Amino acid sequence: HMCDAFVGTWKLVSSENFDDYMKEVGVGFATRKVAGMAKPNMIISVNGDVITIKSESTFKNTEISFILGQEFDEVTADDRKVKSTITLDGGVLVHVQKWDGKSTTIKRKREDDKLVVECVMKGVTSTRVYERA
Ligand SMILES: O=C1C=C(O)C[C@H](c2ccc(C(F)(F)F)cc2)C1
Repeated sequence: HMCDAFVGTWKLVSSENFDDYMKEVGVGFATRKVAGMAKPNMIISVNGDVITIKSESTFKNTEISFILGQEFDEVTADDRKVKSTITLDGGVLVHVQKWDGKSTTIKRKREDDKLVVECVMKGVTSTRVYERA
């Protein structure tokens, strides 16, 4: 029951500062423009200890499956090959991605009826708000 309140199908309803976050990460112009238009569906499910997070959009469909605390390989939507570890910290899913000596953290939290995603690269934060689909 670890992630019960995350499970479901969620739709993006607002984004702030995502272009600047992508620039800080190193995403190129064309990818930033097309990715920034997307209104993804995020689908979260749990089966035993395995959590799956799928993102479906016009830009790209992504899927990760993982066990908390156990590092895995991830190919991001912008085509980075990263090493990821996801943990639960006081009810917040904390996702760290490491590649080329760099790091970024994505936090996913339940707040009221929303799922709030905060993406941080050094000093730059982006907030992406989802509602139930
Ligand atoms: O779970 C998530 C929910 C979001 O709203 C966005 C996050 C994300 C960050 C970065 C990228 C990029 F392509 F920029 F790396 C793609 C997606 C992933």
